[PDB]
Amino acid sequence: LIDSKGYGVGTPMGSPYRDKITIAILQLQEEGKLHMMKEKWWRGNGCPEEE
Amino acid sequence: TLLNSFWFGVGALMQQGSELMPKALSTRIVGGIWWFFTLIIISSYTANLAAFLTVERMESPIDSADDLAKQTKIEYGAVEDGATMTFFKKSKISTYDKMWAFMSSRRQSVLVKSNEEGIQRVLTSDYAFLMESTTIEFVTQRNCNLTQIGGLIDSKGYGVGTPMGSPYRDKITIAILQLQEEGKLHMMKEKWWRGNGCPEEESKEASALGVQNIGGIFIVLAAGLVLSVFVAVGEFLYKSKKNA
Amino acid sequence: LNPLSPDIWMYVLLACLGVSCVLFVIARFSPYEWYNPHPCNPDSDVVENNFTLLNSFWFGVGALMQQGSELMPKALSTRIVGGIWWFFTLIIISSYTANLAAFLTVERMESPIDSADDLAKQTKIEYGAVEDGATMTFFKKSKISTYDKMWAFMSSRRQSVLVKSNEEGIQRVLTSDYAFLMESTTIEFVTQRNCNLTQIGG
Amino acid sequence: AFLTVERMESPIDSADDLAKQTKIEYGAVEDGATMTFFKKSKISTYDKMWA
Amino acid sequence: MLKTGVGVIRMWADEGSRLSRFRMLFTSFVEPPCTSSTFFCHSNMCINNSLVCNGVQNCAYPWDENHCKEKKKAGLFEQITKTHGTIIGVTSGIVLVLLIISILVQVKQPRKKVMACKTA
Ligand SMILES: CCCCCCCC/C=C/CCCCCCCC(=O)O[C@@H](COC(=O)CCCCCCCCCCCCCCC)COP(=O)([O-])OCC[N+](C)(C)C
Ligand SMILES: CCCCCCCC/C=C\CCCCCCCC(=O)O[C@@H](COC(=O)CCCCCCCCCCCCCCC)COP(=O)([O-])OCC[N+](C)(C)C
Ligand SMILES: CCCCCCCC/C=C\CCCCCCCC(=O)O[C@@H](COC(=O)CCCCCCCCCCCCCCC)COP(=O)([O-])OCC[N+](C)(C)C
Ligand SMILES: CCCCCCCC/C=C\CCCCCCCC(=O)O[C@@H](COC(=O)CCCCCCCCCCCCCCC)COP(=O)([O-])OCC[N+](C)(C)C
Ligand SMILES: CCCCCCCC/C=C\CCCCCCCC(=O)O[C@@H](COC(=O)CCCCCCCCCCCCCCC)COP(=O)([O-])OCC[N+](C)(C)C
Ligand SMILES: *[C@@H]1O[C@H](CO)[C@@H](O[C@@H]2O[C@H](CO)[C@@H](O)[C@H](O)[C@H]2NC(C)=O)[C@H](O)[C@H]1NC(C)=O
Ligand SMILES: *[C@@H]1O[C@H](CO)[C@@H](O)[C@H](O)[C@H]1NC(C)=O
Ligand SMILES: *[C@@H]1O[C@H](CO)[C@@H](O)[C@H](O)[C@H]1NC(C)=O
Ligand SMILES: *[C@@H]1O[C@H](CO)[C@@H](O)[C@H](O)[C@H]1NC(C)=O
Repeated sequence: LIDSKGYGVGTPMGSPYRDKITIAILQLQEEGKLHMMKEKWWRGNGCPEEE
Repeated sequence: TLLNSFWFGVGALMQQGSELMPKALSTRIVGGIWWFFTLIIISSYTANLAAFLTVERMESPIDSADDLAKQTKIEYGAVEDGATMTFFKKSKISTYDKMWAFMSSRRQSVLVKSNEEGIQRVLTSDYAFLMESTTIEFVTQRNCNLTQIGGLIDSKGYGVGTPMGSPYRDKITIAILQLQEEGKLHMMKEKWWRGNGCPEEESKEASALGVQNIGGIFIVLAAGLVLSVFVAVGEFLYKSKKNA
Repeated sequence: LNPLSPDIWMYVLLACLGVSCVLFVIARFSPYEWYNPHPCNPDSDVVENNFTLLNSFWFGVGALMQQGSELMPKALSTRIVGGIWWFFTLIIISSYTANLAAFLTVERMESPIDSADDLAKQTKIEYGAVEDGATMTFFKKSKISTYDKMWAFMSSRRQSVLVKSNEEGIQRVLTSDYAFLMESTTIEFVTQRNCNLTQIGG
Repeated sequence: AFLTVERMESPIDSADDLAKQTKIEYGAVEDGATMTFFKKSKISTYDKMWA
Repeated sequence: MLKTGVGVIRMWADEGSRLSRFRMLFTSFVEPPCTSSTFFCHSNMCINNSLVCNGVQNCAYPWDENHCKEKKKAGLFEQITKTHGTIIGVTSGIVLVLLIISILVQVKQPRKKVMACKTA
């Protein structure tokens, strides 16, 4: 990894939905869903080959 | 004989020659090829063994914690009741719970007390200590005989805190995001996390072949002689019965 | 003698004293080895072997230096000794040639330090400077990343490597692995008055 | 000599070692976030990749 | 590098910081030139001969204990010792038996005109 960006749910300039989604996102990282959602879509269709 | 022709094969494979003396033009073509078969094999054995001893390219064990889930011979580790240990015991991914399945059932030794104490278990045993990913990058470049295998399991994040409701949450967020893109926040990382001289490794001359390198030959040599005595008594029984 | 450790050279010569004697024991023990070299009407007490203790011991060395011999292992009991002692030889010589082709290329693959950029890597070779001279003041306000990294050693590890005087600085090079940094003229005076020293770099 | 040179040859391996390989050409999307990163970078290897 | 003749080092601590540690090391030294029984440390010093190879690196770099250790030689004899020396002699206990028995077989049993069984 060269740079470190970060994606993010946006919001208008000054909004309660900035903060109360931040509470919600941080729960999904620790519950393990936000990693499990990554392995639903970014998992490929049969590459394995055992190298 | 069938015995004589089979001690022309081995007698020309170890390059000593023999007495069996291929005399016909039909047989010498076999001798003209089987000699050439030998002279490439030995000259590719000597050539390749002179490549292992001049460029050591050592391989590794475990390279990804999924493959560390299989290795029962290599024990795991964690700091005692830190963030790392609390991560596995409430994890859901089947490989990570199976990594907890080792450390729960066999606690007693593998869940060490401190991070500084956790390094010495790796340094003096077959240990697989699991700490924060920054502290690895500090330890690895200050102690050049260590490594980081694997990648990133969880994704935490550090952060400048603030009281509950403050303007200094937002106006530092503007300030932090500028330092990432200006490149200072990476440059500050290479000031402190850069180690003091870890390229101390290169292709070193082997200095010897020892019994640790070539010792299997003396095992092959001793096993050949013990086999020969069992063959030596074999004719002694075979000839005497046919003598009688 | 270097590419094999001095216990291997003792273990080889002990094996050559061993395997030659074991082949000698089997040769006057095997029944299918007593042959008749008789050109005429055979079978009149002229059945012998070839293997003395001298002959079996010049089959050991004769197969160790890879020249072969005439002693001609004929019985199935003796050829198994010949089938292993040949294989013992073919690994030793192919590990002598392979390792000696590692000593002669690692000494070629190495380059001596010839440029302070390559002295920036060598943590095993310590730096040096006169104490608070023009040289030390140059690095601590330098800007080139290699030179600041050379200051990064001497700042953090001061204590021994930043010696007091130039005459004292020569003796650190003369008695250790030291990389003393003085003025370029004084090197050209010291080097030609003390012939065991050198100037590496530019 | 053939069997030790090919062992001494290492793969491409970390963009610092891609800074040396002039025989292997670089790439970027045209005027994306990636291209704008290198042209204002400060790290000497990355500016040399922009070079 | 106290210039004068004696030194009177002081520790001060209290109820607040009773637990504190330090460990000194002094050394008498005279400026150059330097006579016998004085290892001339290159640090503008001259220390006593008793400080040579004792274990303290006084003229701060280890000049006295550097270039000072008794070692040994004979890499052929650096292994005639405990276990590794025995396993040479264990096999030497094998090979010497294979030699003396190979003396008796050649002397007692000839090669010319004899029956087809002997040997041990
Ligand atoms: C732990 C393991 C221990 C096992 C014990 C090992 C023991 C092995 C023992 C081995 C000794 C004997 C085998 C070789 C024969 C020697 C040749 C010779 O001297 O003349 C022979 C001629 O025989 C012939 O006429 C045919 C020769 C060509 C083929 C040889 C047999 C191939 C067996 C291939 C593999 C062989 C075995 C390979 C073993 C791995 C003598 O023949 P004869 O017997 O005098 O004839 C009898 C006639 N009569 C009744 C009228 C008197
Ligand atoms: C009296 C006899 C003397 C003759 C001398 C000859 C010397 C050389 C003369 C000329 C050099 C040869 C150049 C031709 C190119 C080879 C073609 C090739 O690809 O390999 C060929 C193999 O067979 C061969 O390699 C042919 C040459 C060796 C013939 C047999 C040995 C000679 C025996 C005597 C020498 C030792 C005794 C010494 C004699 C004193 C064919 O390969 P392929 O099957 O098509 O591969 C495809 C198969 N696949 C699709 C599954 C992969
Ligand atoms: C006539 C015979 C009597 C003996 C005379 C021999 C003549 C020559 C005499 C001396 C030559 C020199 C000595 C030879 C060995 C070297 C010493 C050594 O350390 O090497 C080995 C020890 O070897 C063993 O301990 C093996 C156990 C006994 C040998 C069994 C041979 C086959 C048995 C019957 C065959 C049955 C037939 C077939 C049926 C299956 C190394 O072992 P290690 O534990 O790995 O070392 C640990 C170090 N490390 C981990 C760092 C590497
Ligand atoms: C007439 C005879 C014909 C048969 C030929 C078949 C040949 C095929 C050969 C080997 C078979 C290869 C298949 C794979 C098995 C290998 C595993 C193994 O056994 O290794 C064993 C050793 O090595 C041996 O003891 C085996 C060789 C015996 C002596 C060689 C004589 C070969 C026959 C005559 C050839 C003469 C010339 C050829 C012309 C005849 C393992 O050793 P270990 O006991 O575990 O040691 C433990 C110590 N340790 C813990 C420190 C490690
Ligand atoms: C390819 C297969 C061939 C197999 C043939 C094998 C034998 C070949 C036959 C003959 C060749 C010579 C035999 C020497 C073998 C071992 C010696 C040794 O390991 O070297 C050591 C000493 O070696 C020497 O320097 C010379 C020998 C020392 C004399 C005392 C031992 C000899 C006595 C009887 C010996 C036998 C005792 C057991 C039997 C009674 C190391 O050398 P060095 O001193 O460190 O060199 C100094 C320079 N340097 C420090 C800068 C480097
Ligand atoms: C080469 O690496 C191995 C593996 O780490 C070292 O073996 C360990 O060394 C430590 C320190 O002596 C011991 O506490 C362990 O018990 C050893 N483990 C095993 C399995 O042997 C070995 O010491 C290293 N080589 C050197 C010369 O240090
Ligand atoms: C690294 O480990 C090896 C153990 O084989 C040891 O010899 C070496 O001194 C260690 N390096 C440091 C800096 O402790
Ligand atoms: C250079 O080498 C040694 C010091 O290692 C010294 O004894 C020798 O006299 C010197 N040679 C000269 C000054 O010619
Ligand atoms: C200190 O000096 C004396 C005389 O110079 C010398 O013998 C020795 O090194 C020291 N004294 C003792 C008693 O060891």
